Amino acid sequence: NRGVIVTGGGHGIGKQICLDFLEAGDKVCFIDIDEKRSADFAKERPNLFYFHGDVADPLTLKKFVEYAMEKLQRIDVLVNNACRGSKGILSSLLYEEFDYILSVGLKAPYELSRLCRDELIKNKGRIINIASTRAFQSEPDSEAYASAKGGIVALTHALAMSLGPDVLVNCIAPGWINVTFTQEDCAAIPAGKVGTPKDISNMVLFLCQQDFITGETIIVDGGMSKRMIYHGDWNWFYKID
Amino acid sequence: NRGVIVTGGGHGIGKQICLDFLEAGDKVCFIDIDEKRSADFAKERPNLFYFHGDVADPLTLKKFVEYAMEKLQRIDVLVNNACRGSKGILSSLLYEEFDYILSVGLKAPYELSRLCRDELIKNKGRIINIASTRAFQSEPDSEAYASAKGGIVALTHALAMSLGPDVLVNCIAPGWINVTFTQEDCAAIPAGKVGTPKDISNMVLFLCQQDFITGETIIVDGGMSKRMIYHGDWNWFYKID
Amino acid sequence: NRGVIVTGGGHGIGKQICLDFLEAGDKVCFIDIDEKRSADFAKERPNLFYFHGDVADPLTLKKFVEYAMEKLQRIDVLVNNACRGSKGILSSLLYEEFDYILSVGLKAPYELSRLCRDELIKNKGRIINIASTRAFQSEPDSEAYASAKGGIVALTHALAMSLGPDVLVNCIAPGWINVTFTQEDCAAIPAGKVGTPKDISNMVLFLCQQDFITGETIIVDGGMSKRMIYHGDWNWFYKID
Amino acid sequence: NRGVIVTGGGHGIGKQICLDFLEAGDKVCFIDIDEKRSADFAKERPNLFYFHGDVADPLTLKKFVEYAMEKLQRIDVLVNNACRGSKGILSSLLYEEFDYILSVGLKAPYELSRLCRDELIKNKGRIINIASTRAFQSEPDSEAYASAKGGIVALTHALAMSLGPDVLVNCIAPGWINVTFTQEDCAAIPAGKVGTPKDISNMVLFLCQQDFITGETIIVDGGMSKRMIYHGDWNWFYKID
Ligand SMILES: NC(=O)c1ccc[n+]([C@@H]2O[C@H](COP(=O)([O-])OP(=O)(O)OC[C@H]3O[C@@H](n4cnc5c(N)ncnc54)[C@H](O)[C@@H]3O)[C@@H](O)[C@H]2O)c1
Ligand SMILES: NC(=O)c1ccc[n+]([C@@H]2O[C@H](COP(=O)([O-])OP(=O)(O)OC[C@H]3O[C@@H](n4cnc5c(N)ncnc54)[C@H](O)[C@@H]3O)[C@@H](O)[C@H]2O)c1
Ligand SMILES: NC(=O)c1ccc[n+]([C@@H]2O[C@H](COP(=O)([O-])OP(=O)(O)OC[C@H]3O[C@@H](n4cnc5c(N)ncnc54)[C@H](O)[C@@H]3O)[C@@H](O)[C@H]2O)c1
Ligand SMILES: NC(=O)c1ccc[n+]([C@@H]2O[C@H](COP(=O)([O-])OP(=O)(O)OC[C@H]3O[C@@H](n4cnc5c(N)ncnc54)[C@H](O)[C@@H]3O)[C@@H](O)[C@H]2O)c1
Ligand code: NA
Ligand code: NA
Ligand code: NA
Ligand code: NA
Repeated sequence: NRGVIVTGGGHGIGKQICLDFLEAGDKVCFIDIDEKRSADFAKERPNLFYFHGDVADPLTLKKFVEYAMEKLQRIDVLVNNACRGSKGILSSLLYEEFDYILSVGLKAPYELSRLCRDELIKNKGRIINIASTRAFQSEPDSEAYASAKGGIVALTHALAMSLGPDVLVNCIAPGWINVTFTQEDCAAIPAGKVGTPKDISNMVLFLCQQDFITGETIIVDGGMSKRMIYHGDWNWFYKID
Repeated sequence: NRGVIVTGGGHGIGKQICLDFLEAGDKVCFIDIDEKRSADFAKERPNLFYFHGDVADPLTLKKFVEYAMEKLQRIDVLVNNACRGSKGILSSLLYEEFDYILSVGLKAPYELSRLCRDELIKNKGRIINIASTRAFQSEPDSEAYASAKGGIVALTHALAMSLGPDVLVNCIAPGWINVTFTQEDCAAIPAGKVGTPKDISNMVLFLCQQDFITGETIIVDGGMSKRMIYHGDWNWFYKID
Repeated sequence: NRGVIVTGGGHGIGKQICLDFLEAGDKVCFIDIDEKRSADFAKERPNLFYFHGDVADPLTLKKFVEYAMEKLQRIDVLVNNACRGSKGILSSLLYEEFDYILSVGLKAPYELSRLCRDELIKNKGRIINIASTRAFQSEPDSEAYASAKGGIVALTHALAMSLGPDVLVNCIAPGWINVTFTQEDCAAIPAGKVGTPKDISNMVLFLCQQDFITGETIIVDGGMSKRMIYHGDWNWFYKID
Repeated sequence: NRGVIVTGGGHGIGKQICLDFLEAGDKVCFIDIDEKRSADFAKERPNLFYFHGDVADPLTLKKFVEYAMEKLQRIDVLVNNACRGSKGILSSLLYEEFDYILSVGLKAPYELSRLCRDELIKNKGRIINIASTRAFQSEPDSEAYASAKGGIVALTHALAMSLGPDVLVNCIAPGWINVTFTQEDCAAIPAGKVGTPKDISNMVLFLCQQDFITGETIIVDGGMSKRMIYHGDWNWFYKID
């Protein structure tokens, strides 16, 4: 049926997204840097193809898409999911390392969209970007991650406006998703549980099926970002170390 | 097997929401001010119950919930959908009429949530509020509608933080939904079509089934609000009369 | 040389706003429900006029504007500041009391803007609404306050789009402003202090002097709403009781 | 008094910011790629120092800050203003060119903040980032610009959270600022005029003086982004070419 490409499909959120599309009857090709885990994931699942590589490398991206077109023969959906968090200004994270985070989290989604532009337009496809609530609020020392995620939230509406009406483009901003808890861990989140990869993949598949939502970023974080918190009020306390 | 209550269920978005829950196998009780249309809607649909009334009147809201509990015996989902458009400051909309808009669009959602509080908590239920993209951008002379819609967007995260983790509460902000077009009408929307009630009801039922989204407002407007528009650029033109 | 009207001008933020305009050389007329405090405030300040009344009552609003036009002879600036905190769904806040909060925080700003419409247009004036960060995030049991504040944020862009280019209309959303602290109280706020009325009045007078900002809401909360908080991380802890 | 560094200070917004700080009695060092214009700007203004260079180059950034410390002897304010727009996915903008835009608009602000971190903390300074309303809405073919601007909006709250309470960090998102008009050009903007560099520099200096605003992005666009626009309504028309 559909040809689907996923970045970072070897584990966590990306893995569950791959499974969901497989279950929906589609063929899936994913890129990931973790060779062993990804190869196991693809083993004995004929409709799941793995490409070993780093999305930070533009040359690797083109080879990936070429490989995907060979295995899928069509691209209907691009899921931009790859990313690894890091530190920031308090750690004095170096320029080159800040850059690498942008390469993985921001340049890759653009370049993949660019490589797949004509195919997605022809197939009237979908692009789904995975961001984070870190695009909107910050903990200290999160500069690189925030920059990449802020960037991808904006890239989402840019792509939506460039590629509409043929391609619809949306973004999901997850909160705490368990990809590996005390009663405080769970109670502190308004929805009262820690998120799961399925919470994200459900929204991915749903968004891909709609045709009147584009350019939007949807927050899936159990309500954490909506919780107003002041020290000493409603169960929350700041502790000076 | 859910008991579902919907406001403004006699037509348009509310009507489609009612049908979707019915199709899902739930029982639905809806209130609406348009009696003839609403009675026809309910006729020969045993699991669909109609209550005639104006949600602006608090007494009617209490009687409505009492009726619903009698017909449904349980309330699992509350959908706040009822609202009517209005004018504003340029029409010099009277105080009492501004108030009326607030009664329908803001007070009712709160009062219904309050009346159903214990029932929803007990049943681990859901609340879905229908707002509008008019909460975030305005045309001239829209003060009443904007105030009610802005209010309901905030009421959503307020209710979410009060009732979590037992009840999850979300909001959908529709753009242009045809509840009744030129080539320009459709082309001007990035998604390239005018919206339909099904676009909204799909999101309503999806949100009710999730358990890691709460307090959020999701924009469903074909990308219209994400489109940057300046006169003379990219096909848009301002015309002085 | 401006005629300025302020609601809730007898204390706290409103009071400081009044003083700032007086210092700027303007004449100020303010309404407030606290008579003794407000009379003292006005005493022996010839350019400061006090009108006793509850902004919840539409008749009082009209009489208030009439008084102001008699004392000021012209209205250049309207500052909607009056509001009182409340409870919500967990306290089962009654319908009539929820309504009252809306009367003070949402209906009054609209009605005052409506009463002053022609005067403000003629004078190329300004409207400044005081909201709260509670428009965007919630603590439990805050439904009434959230609804009014969310409403006023939207009312702001509605009024801006109706009255532009003649009248510019903006909103300030304060965080914690001391209108009356532990080491933790101050350290928990990223800016490292509790806010003061002057922090708000500075922005009020600044916004009135600009001519390229309209419809916006500016957050003045020492960065509190931008702080991502998860239990156990970066000095924050959730405590179950 | 204060030591101020500005990127892109040779023309437009950056130039006006430099002038404003000079007028305030501070010493200003600015980097710019346009040598002739920048040298003229600095000519015979003893407190204004020009450094020729491209902010895209990390080595140039370090030399710039070293030069600035030599001329100013202290850094109290960092204004991240440099940026040049480009195209995007419809032009199939190449990876390397997308990257360059990120280097100028996103990497530079981070690296400069990083280089000046200790100095700004010691001096309890300020960082002001210049973004754009393009961070929040898009015209077609704007991917690179959107990505950089979205990134810098998020970088702003990240820096604010990392460096508070010692350094406050804010962002201004300009709309149409004339740095070089028909009656439609002006009437189409709700505030009824095109923006000027002074509209931005006023906000820069104001923000630098506040101490209870941090992590915030302020929109200065004459209300354009708040205007709801649908084809055929309220003077706006989409034309299919
Ligand atoms: N997990 C969370 O709490 C959370 C929160 C917010 C956002 N996110 C976002 O979710 C997405 C997936 O993250 P996750 O939580 O599943 O992380 P994860 O580590 O569990 O999985 C990410 C996958 O991507 C792969 N990967 C990383 N860098 C790569 C590269 N350069 N080239 C190719 N493959 C690479 C990894 O091998 C891994 O399999 C990311 O974009 C992340 O920013 C996650
Ligand atoms: N249609 C759109 O383009 C659009 C856009 C944004 C938001 N919305 C929102 O969608 C919701 C549904 O509106 P719609 O577009 O379907 O309108 P609609 O006219 O098609 O239906 C609204 C229904 O509510 C009923 N109703 C109105 N006022 C009532 C009251 N006071 N008490 C009881 N019933 C009442 C009407 O009789 C009608 O059956 C509203 O909340 C509206 O604000 C719609
Ligand atoms: N103080 C904060 O931390 C904070 C935070 C967010 C928003 N705000 C907003 O700031 C504004 C001012 O509040 P404040 O903090 O200065 O409170 P405050 O108690 O210090 O002063 C409010 C003033 O308004 C008057 N008032 C209240 N209700 C009135 C009514 N119905 N009619 C006429 N006058 C009335 C009171 O007598 C008082 O003088 C309010 O709109 C409030 O919502 C304050
Ligand atoms: N002008 C607008 O309508 C508008 C709208 C939104 C955002 N902005 C933002 O305002 C800021 C300033 O833009 P402007 O409108 O003044 O543009 P401008 O072209 O008038 O001036 C930008 C200055 O930066 C310099 N510059 C560009 N690239 C550089 C580099 N790589 N290294 C060193 N110097 C460099 C240029 O020589 C120029 O003097 C930018 O960040 C831009 O994104 C402007
Ligand atoms: Na396989
Ligand atoms: Na029936
Ligand atoms: Na007096
Ligand atoms: Na000089």
